[PDB]
Amino acid sequence: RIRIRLKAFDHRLIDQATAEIVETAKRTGAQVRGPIPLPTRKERFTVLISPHVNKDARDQYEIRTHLRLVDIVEPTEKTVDALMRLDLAAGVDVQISL
Amino acid sequence: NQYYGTGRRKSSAARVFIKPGNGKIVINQRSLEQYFGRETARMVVRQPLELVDMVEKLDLYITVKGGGISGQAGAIRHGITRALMEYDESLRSELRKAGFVTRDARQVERKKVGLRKARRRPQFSKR
Amino acid sequence: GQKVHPNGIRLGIVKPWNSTWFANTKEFADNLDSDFKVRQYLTKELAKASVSRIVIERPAKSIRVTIHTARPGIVIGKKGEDVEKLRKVVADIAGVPAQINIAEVRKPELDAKLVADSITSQLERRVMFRRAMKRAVQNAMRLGAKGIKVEVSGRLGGAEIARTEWYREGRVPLHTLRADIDYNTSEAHTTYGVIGVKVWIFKGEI
Amino acid sequence: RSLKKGPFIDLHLLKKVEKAVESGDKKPLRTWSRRSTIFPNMIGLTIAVHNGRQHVPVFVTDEMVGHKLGEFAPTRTYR
Amino acid sequence: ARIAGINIPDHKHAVIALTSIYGVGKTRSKAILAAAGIAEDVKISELSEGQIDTLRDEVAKFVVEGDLRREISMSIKRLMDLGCYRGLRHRRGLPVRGQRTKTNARTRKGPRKP
Amino acid sequence: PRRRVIGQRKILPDPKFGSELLAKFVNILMVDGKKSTAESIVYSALETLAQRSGKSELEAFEVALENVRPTVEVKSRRVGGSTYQVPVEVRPVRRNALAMRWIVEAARKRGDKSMALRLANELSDAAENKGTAVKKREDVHRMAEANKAFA
Amino acid sequence: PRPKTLFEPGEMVRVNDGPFADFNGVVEEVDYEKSRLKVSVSIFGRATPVELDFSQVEKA
Amino acid sequence: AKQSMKAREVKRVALADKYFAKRAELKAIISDVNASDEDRWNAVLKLQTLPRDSSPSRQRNRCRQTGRPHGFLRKFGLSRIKVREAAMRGEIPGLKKASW
RNA sequence: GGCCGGGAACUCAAAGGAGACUGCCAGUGAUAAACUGGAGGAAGGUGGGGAUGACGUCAAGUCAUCAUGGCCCUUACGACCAGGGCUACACACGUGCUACAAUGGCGCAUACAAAGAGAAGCGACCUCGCGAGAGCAAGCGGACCUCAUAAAGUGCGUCGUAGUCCGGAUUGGAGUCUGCAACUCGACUCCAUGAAGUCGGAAUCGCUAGUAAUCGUGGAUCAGAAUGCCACGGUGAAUACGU
Repeated sequence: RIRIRLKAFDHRLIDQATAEIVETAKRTGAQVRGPIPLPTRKERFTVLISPHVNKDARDQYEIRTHLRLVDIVEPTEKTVDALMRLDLAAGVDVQISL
Repeated sequence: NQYYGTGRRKSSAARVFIKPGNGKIVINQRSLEQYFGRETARMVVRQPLELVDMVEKLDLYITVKGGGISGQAGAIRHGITRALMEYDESLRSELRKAGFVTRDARQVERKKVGLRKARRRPQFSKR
Repeated sequence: GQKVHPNGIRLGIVKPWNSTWFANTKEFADNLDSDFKVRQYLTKELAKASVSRIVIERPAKSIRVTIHTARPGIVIGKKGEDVEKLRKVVADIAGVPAQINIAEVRKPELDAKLVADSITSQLERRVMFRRAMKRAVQNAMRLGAKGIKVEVSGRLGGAEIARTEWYREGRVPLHTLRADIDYNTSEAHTTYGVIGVKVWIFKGEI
Repeated sequence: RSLKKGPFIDLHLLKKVEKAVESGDKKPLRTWSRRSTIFPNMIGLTIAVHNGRQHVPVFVTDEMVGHKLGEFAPTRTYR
Repeated sequence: ARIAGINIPDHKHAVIALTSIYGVGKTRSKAILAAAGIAEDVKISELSEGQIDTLRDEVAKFVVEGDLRREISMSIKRLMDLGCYRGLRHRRGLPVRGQRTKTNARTRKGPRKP
Repeated sequence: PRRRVIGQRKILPDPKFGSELLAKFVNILMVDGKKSTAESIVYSALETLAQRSGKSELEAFEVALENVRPTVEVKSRRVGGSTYQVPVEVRPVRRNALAMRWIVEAARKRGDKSMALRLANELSDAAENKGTAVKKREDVHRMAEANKAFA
Repeated sequence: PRPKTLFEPGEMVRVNDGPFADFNGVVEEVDYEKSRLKVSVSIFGRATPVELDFSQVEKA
Repeated sequence: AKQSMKAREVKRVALADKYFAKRAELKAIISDVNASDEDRWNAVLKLQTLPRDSSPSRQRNRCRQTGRPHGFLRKFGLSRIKVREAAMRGEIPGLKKASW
């Protein structure tokens, strides 16, 4: 019932983030349902590049988005205790919905 | 008996499952004559099965969603060719010989910039 | 209209991004606002400090700036008191404690930015630009970097008409995204115009 | 075509009407806002209304209940 | 046979017997025969005189062909009596809208003969 | 083509019976990507002939096309300095698909009441070779026999 | 409904129970029906939106 | 484009967020479905004394550096070349060229 | 009501990789290169597509994204605010949207997508309004909530080639929503009207397969304002004899 949502862009940096928070919870609480992912999220935007003319130069960029949900099974007073002010992933948005 | 198949024709996802003995053609709780018994290509739900005998011997409870009408009508023959696995010794050889296991990726052609419907060029004369 | 950056097509797959932190669309603004104008004030003072890249990674309710120079002895100045002077002029601007990472390079002369402002640091007084480049180009060639194509722009030689030329030495990947090549650009505004510079220095591969 | 719950008049276009009933025909009045409407309490008003160059004299009828000054104070000049 | 004086149901459905009348269109033509209770797929061969006087009181409520001809002309004559923007803009032969009238305004400009 | 000589891909056959012959008429009679509506009125057009005659369905229509197979047409071949039309011996295999183009426009012209009927009498008169769709065929043969020069 | 129980949007609160004890934060969302306050704690910088009861946190 | 048009927005953001960012009942709800006496007409009479520049209809989402009116995007708050100005030098996280 | 258990089979969800290279077989050909058939496979020859635009030409465009040498204004060409104009009109072209009907206009019954947006905002039910939508109000800073009832299709019919029950411009009347403000100058819904035109000359534009074609929708902008545009999805060809 306790949810740990993690919100970022790339799967190449969140992949060490789902490893650090299931194993450090295992040493203290050992009560988790496993990481259940979310569909990858795409924000594509075509933009004009020529400074004053020519509505043909549209280059596609995208700010990509990814979400992964940990969902520990039991409200443990040891998992949250050891992993309160602790998150390896840098430049990340953690959502510890208790 | 209780064995699996898979068809994914044009963004349409299927869940195929084979049954022997009884004969009925049910397509996701829908009957044979009501849902598709007047729609065109009611044979494409049974297409490869002329050489075998199934109408009296095999019943199929088929569930396909998504995509389109013909895509759900195409996945049902694409899914059954991954679901002819019980007599696959007498089925896998012909279904490549009749090319029936193939996916036929006539995909969505993505919109290139400028190319109107991704291949269509705007009208440009000599001036 | 030519010459796309191999930088922007290769960020992340081989070379890390110049900013990495999450934000919502609503706090996309205030995170963005701090980044430009203090790097503006960073490039005002650490212009002579020989810096290579400034990646700013500011987590939710936090900010860290990874300054990548080669002479931090003039950045810390003496006893590191000037590092806090970078910190006191940024804390009351963004309103968040902005910690500063001056993570240096051991090798200054194998950097795309330093060779760019090298000619620009000596462009003010009229130099034969070829030998000025040639020196740095040869130095960067023999020091291990296997490829270089180096650019200058403006009105070279006190000229009036348009002039640009490049000096090819080694490998230049622009159709192979796997290999490792950087690029930067600065400018020289003086009593005769803007005399500009690009570079493409190749490091390696997988 | 805006709202049944209310039209709009400027407050300066408001008290020009209240001074009208008490005093009377002296001079053609002057305004700027062509987007203030006409209510039935302004009959016979000789308002000259700014087109953007000068002021164009307008007379009031009582069909003008949801109708603006600028139908009678135009701007576009053609030949 | 005799609706609004001269206008005739020409041998067709009773639903399109009413829409042929000037002054009545999409949902009033459905409203007339539904208030008459007669089905829409029926013909003038079935519609007899015993309902057409029941039709006459039903159409006695609104404005009719020659009658609607007057007030729309009366309104634009009042618009001419205003002599205003929309007063002038009719008789010039130019369309009165927020129309891109610079090229494609051919309703008031007419055919491209001279 | 220029050098990359390609054939033609396969023809999606009739669902009623596995005939590649019938489908090549279904594809051209279809317009605008709508095969589902166009096949039924094609199938109803099969039910215009199979009760008018009552003989077959694979032979009752083949006789309507085999009696109107143009043994030759015209095209422009370069042998000098201008425009000349040369009589070209069509393949049996090519007589078929270029005959149906004459017939599918016959469904367009001569509007009788409706598309099912607008195709109906036009496919009917083609079986006896006196139809107007047959008429535009041999006036090309009037042109084709007027220059029979090449052997 | 009183102070902590009457949690408002954006109102800062105080946590004194669980690992989030000794921490302050704001209640972005409130749930009187579920008797739960949606407040996040500034843990290692990133706000840690967690649900705390009125008695689990104090009005600040 | 011009420092004066960028001098408009600092005046625009100021007096609008004096009234029309926080005080919304006096400008929106007070002429909803109530009686058509002239007291809610008196409510919009007070709406004339305030600056009409302070309305949120004035809102021109501008480039924060150079102030370009057309060709805008709200997801960065920037002009249409500034999103490339961070795409090619990496000043925005996750902003990758869509290689699809 | 997959709604409540149960399950880890399975669709889907998302990661690190496995998978394709003319590897193998035969003819031909200079034992080479190499084309293309035979095989199995998910795919067969760069499997479909995108991204990457060499040296360079037009000394092609932009000083109005920004920078910047000279030049001039620097009691003005700089600055401020309240209206108009950019929305002007005999005529011409360009690129788009709509019909010129029956494979159709219309009414009822019923079928099936992927992509994505969302907080001084997006809006489930409920009450009424011909309708459009107003008031009231959950959920939801999001695979859970909403937007969002996708249409052509199909079935029963209904009408029979007429400027027509085709078509939608124009214009008058009455309003819905936005917002200081809808005259000049918004959009939409509805009431009323219903002109041109029944495949368009020389000439010329697109296209090698889910392409063509037709039907439907979301999004960026944004108080409001798309037939534009960038993306998605539905059904589904002809023909490349030859240079």
